[PDB]
Amino acid sequence: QDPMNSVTVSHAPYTITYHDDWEPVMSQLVEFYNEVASWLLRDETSPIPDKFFIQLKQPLRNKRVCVCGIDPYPKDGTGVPFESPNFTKKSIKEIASSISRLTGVIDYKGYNLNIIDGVIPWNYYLSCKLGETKSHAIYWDKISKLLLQHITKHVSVLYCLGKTDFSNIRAKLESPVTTIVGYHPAARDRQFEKDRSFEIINVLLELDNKVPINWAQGFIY
Amino acid sequence: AMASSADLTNLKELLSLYKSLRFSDSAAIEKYNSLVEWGTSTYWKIGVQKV
Repeated sequence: QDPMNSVTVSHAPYTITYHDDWEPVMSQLVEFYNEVASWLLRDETSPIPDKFFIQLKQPLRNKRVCVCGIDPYPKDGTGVPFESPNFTKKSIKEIASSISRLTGVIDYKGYNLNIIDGVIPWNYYLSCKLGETKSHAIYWDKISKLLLQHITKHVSVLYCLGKTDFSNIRAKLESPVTTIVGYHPAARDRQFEKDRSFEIINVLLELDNKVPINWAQGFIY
Repeated sequence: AMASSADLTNLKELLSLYKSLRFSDSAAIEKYNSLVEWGTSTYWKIGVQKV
């Protein structure tokens, strides 16, 4: 609440609350958001505008890994990337099976990337029009680069899900950061199932004298 | 590839050579340095350097 701050924008959600670690980008974020939001708002969105920026309440200085998807779930986005509170979305179930297979945890009720120490789950674009992936790419473009570049000043490893969606990601970033692009959980031929990204991230962390991610912390029981 | 079992094998081998760092032949050191090169190119930046 003291480690939390807020700024005012000219369109819904009108107030953006943010953890101190985001302070250096907030002025620019306001300016960018003010120029596109009314276009954005003509559409019903996932998530709703009052949840667009709730992930800016997360600290960054304790973060070693960013796990990044291109945009929110087409429906039911909560403002927390990958979050599915009742564990219904295919992608979060698939990620969980990967972690189950890796860790040997077999009985679970949920999985959330946001309760894992050291992980910041992220959506590159912060909204889409309901039902339509990537439909707000054009609006989020400058903001998306701003915010991901900020994140990557802090994390050791960026893991992007979607070969096609992130084939050009290095171009959007300024300073190099360890970047793994794997399959999206919905990829053809069970390819995400074969992907060893979570294990790769941990080896890369070790190579960087960082503590590996305890992926089993994401399980909800 | 970036995210395959084959990539993980290479990174685990790199990590193992890094932890020893006590090369007693030309093969080990050139294997280390060439893995660093591959990892840097594949992942853009990694936390270990050539030696």
